[PDB]
Amino acid sequence: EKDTIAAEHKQEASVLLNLHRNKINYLIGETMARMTSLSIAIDRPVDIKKMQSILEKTFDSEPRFSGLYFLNAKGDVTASTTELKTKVNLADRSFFIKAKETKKTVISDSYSSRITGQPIFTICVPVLDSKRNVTDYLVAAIQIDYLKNLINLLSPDVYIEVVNQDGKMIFASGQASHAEDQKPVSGYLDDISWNMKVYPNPVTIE
Amino acid sequence: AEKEKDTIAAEHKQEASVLLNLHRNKINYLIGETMARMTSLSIAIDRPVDIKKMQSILEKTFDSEPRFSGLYFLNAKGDVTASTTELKTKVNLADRSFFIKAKETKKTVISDSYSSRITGQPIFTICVPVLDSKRNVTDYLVAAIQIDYLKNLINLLSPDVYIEVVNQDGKMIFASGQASHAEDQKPVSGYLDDISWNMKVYPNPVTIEE
Repeated sequence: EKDTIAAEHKQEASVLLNLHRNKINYLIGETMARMTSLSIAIDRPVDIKKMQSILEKTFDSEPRFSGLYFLNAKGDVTASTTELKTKVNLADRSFFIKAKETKKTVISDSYSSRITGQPIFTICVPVLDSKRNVTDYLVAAIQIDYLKNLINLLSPDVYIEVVNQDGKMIFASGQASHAEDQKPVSGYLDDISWNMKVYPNPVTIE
Repeated sequence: AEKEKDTIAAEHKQEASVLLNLHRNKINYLIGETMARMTSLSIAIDRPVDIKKMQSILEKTFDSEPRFSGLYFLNAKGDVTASTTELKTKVNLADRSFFIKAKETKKTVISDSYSSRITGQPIFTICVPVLDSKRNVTDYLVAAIQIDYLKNLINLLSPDVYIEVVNQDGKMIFASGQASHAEDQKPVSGYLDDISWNMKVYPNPVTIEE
């Protein structure tokens, strides 16, 4: 019968899945690339005043970001796009610990910014000296809400879910009613363990 | 019946759409990330630029990135002052359309493809003007990408499909696969994001099996 319109509704969902993952994968990889390039280009030893201006310039007009920060070896925030009320320290963060040990870039899961209270995930790049000692950290915090609006903006009338590897809702876009009786086409992102589920839309009057 | 040729054909077409999206994204990513890298460099450098430091930055950026033909820094005149490629002569690029537009627009430029003056290979470039305080263009970052790197990426993923990339003038940028696989097919087509190349993915025909 109209299994025909269903199968097509399904491949549309698949097409959407790849579009949206590609977008977010792109956003994450691009940010990583920006940070990596900053680390390479800035005169060493890092001058804090210069870093401060660079983060401001980079942060400027990129709703992508919750904030951009720079940390010292101890994990104190020493440069920041958000005016900081008190001293802030992120050495307790999972991504900080991992970044310190691996001396490699780290992407975090969603949490609530100590600095803004908003939900975010971060990209954290260790800055190394000549002897490959980790001395500082670039920290790029992305607003989860930006990703949500990004997806919503393109697929407002499909229901999509983003869930981490443990079932925690990262976010959803669109009306859940659309998912009734639908199995989702789904897949994980590249650099972060978030699973995206796109529900095909129902077969309607035709 | 004959209606099941239609059925298979439709799947072939769909697969063509799938490849169009997959392959465009790979190129869009390359271009976008390169723009982002170049822009971050332009912001992070301390004026007045030390050309030896710049040379070092470009080498480190270039290292292990088959994507790149080369990376270059230009003075305000278009002279190449730093180069990942061993230059045998002075090189000036001020005559390039991308240079002229970068200078005039004071914004990032993604060029059409052409034959590199430096390596003789097909390339296209990402050019980012470096501004001073009064927003005067003082220098240029230039990232030259190998067309053939893009062609070989695609051909290696989709060896059995014929795919064309073409500019607005109708110039073939590159093709991949055997043109014969396209006989009696309209391609599925679409543009890249940052440069107006159009990619055409041809559906494979319905074989005997069936």
